[PDB]
Order: sequence, then C-alpha cells, then structure tokens
Amino acid sequence: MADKVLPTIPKEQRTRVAHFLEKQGFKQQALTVSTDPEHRFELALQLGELKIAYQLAVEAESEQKWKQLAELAISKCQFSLAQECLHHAQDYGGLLLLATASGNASMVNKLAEGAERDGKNNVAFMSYFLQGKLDACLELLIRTGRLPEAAFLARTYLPSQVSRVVKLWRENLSKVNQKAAESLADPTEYENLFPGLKEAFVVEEWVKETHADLWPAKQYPLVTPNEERNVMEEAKGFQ
Amino acid sequence: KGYPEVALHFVKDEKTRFSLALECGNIEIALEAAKALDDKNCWEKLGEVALLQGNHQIVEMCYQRTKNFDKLSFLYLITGNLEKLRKMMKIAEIRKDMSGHYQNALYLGDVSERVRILKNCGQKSLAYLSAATHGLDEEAESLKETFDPEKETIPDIDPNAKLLQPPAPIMPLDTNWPLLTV
Repeated sequence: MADKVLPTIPKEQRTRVAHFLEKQGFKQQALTVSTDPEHRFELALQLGELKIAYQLAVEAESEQKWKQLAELAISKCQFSLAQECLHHAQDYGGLLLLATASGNASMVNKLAEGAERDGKNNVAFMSYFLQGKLDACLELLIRTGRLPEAAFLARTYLPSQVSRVVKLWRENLSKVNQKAAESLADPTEYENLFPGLKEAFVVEEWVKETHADLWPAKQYPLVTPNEERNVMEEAKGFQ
Repeated sequence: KGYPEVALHFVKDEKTRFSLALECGNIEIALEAAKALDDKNCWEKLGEVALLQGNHQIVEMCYQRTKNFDKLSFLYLITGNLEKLRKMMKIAEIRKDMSGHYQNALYLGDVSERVRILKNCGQKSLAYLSAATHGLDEEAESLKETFDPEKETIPDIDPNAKLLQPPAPIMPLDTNWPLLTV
C-alpha cells in the first residue's frame, strides 16, 4: 500500500523513514530506500554489501572512510579488495600487518617506496632488512645520521662499508677534535679489518648462500615458500 | 678546558662533578657520576655519547637500565648471534604486546610467539598465514573450521621478501668493537 505512496515521497522523507526502517531492523530494506552518502555509508557498514559499499564509496573521497571501512572489510575477511582499498588508502600500518603475516616482497617494494615516505627512521630499516638489503639499510642511515649504528651493521654483515663509513664518522668526530675523538684504523693497527680475518664475508659459504637465497629451506610447509633461520642456519653458516 | 688534569686540581659534588663530566666530557667522572647521576635524561643522552666516545660493552649496561631494551635487542640482532634477543623477547612478550612480536620473528625462522599470537588474533587467519610453512597451516585450519570459518578472500602476500644477512666467516659481527685513541 505504502509502495504506492513511495513514489510520493522523495529526498529527505526517505531518510527519515529510513531511520525508522532501520529501527524496524529492516536493514536491507532500509538499504533499498537508502538515501544519503553518509546514510548509505553507515548503513553499509552495518549491511556489508561489500562491493556495493564500494560503489557507494565510489571514489570514497575520505581515507577516513577507508579507515573505517578497512576495519570492516578485514572483519569480513574480504582482503583482496581490502588490500585494494587499504592500498588505495595506502594506509600502511594495518595493511602491513596482513602483508607481513603471509609475507611479501612486492608489498615491500611499493612499501619501500612508502618506507621512504614515513619520516621516522626506524620502520624503514626493518623493511630494508626484511627485504634483505643491507644496502638499503645503510643508505637510509646516511640520511638520518645514524652513524655509530650504521657502522655496526656495516661491520656485522659486512658490506665493508665499515671502512668507508668509519672514515666519515670519524670525520665528524674529527670535526670535534681530540685524538681520542678522531680515532683511527682499518686493515691494521687500531683495527686489523681484513687482517683480523673473522665473520662477515667471503666466497664459499657465500656461494652456498647464493643459492640458498634462491631456494626454500624446507622442513614441511605450503605454497607460501620456506627459508627457516635458526640452529641449522648457524651451523651451515659457519661451515 | 685544556686537560681534565685541571679537573683534578679542583672540582666537587656529584652534581658539580657531573657538570664537569659533560664539560670536560670527563667521562671518567662520568662513570661514577653516572652511577651517582640518576637524573636519567642525563644518562639517557649519555650512554650513546659514551658509545660515541667508545665502548658498547659498557654502553649496553647503561642502556640496560635505561629501557632501550629494543635498542639493545637491535644491537643483538645486528651482531649475528641468537639468544639474548630471545630472552629479552620473552621478557617483553611476557610484558604484553599487539604489535611487537614481529621483532622476534624475522631474523629467526621459527617463532613461539605464534602460540600467544593466535590468542590475540585467534581468527585462525593469522595462524594460517604464519602457520603453513613449518608444515603447519593445518592447526590454523582446525580451529578455523570449529569456529564456523570466516575467511573467504586474501590479498597478494605469499612469502616473498628476504630475511637474510649477518655474518658468515671472515669480516665479523661486533660483539665487541676495538678502536684506538690514535
């Protein structure tokens, strides 16, 4: 009966009543009438026509929508898309949590790009590492003035930037003269670098490694490939 | 200043001494001073500075009370050895967490965090994503089913980034770092 009336209601009317309908709990039906982007939106949150919600979003026109929505999407476990929205949002933090949990390089490159974006030094490093990229970690340091720290990495996992880098750090120190403050040596004397001969470089292990990076470590797994990184690793690594 | 030999002719209270400890940079006096400092910030700058000047063997301690725990952890993972971080991991995991477990996992393969993690999540989702490769996707499914599952779509993420790097023989780690005033 009402439907005959329905033509003979418009804009705003629909809204009020929609709220009534919503009160009725005739959410779907409430959806059908739906009439305000906001109105549609909130209801949409309740409702979850997911795709449908997207169309309403269309171009959302507010990350806040995406943020709100992201939580919702994620709940529905409509991730493929969620990723698209979140990505669309480029809302890195939550998105990272998923991306990381299954794992992914690709995410990492784009993200790397992002990593560059973020404005505090630290996250970006994990990324660089995570990717496996000393190089990236070290380059990053150059901008931030992480210098003592950069040396440790450069030493540990040797890109022998310890030599290069140390000179520069030392130079800062140098600026701030005093001989102790200057501090000096790479192959020999103070440090014996390559003459010490101990644990962050060489070819053979490295060759084995070269491959290693390429295969999946294995134990028993899924399509989501292996790498391990534990006891065993220590042993071969020494070899 | 001209030498801390100067410091020696005269100087006083730990507070004063401290001032000297910066002014000279008298970090000898600092050491004690530090002990006696406890004006945090004071420290707080200082261990680094101490490092900056030298010795992380010591610096680690300094930082230890300082609650730059993560930082120390970072030092440990930087270096190419495995335990210390793990106890620490225990001892901060044990002190709650929702975004931090991550620290333990990467340099590792295996994590135990997952046992805990599932509890925070408990949607079998995380548990699967994480799970599958030890050849263990399966338990994550068992619960997931039990629930009345809710997964239905996923995004890219197939393990594809390298958790690799650290320190095979020749050209170190750095537990301890040598130097020289020269």
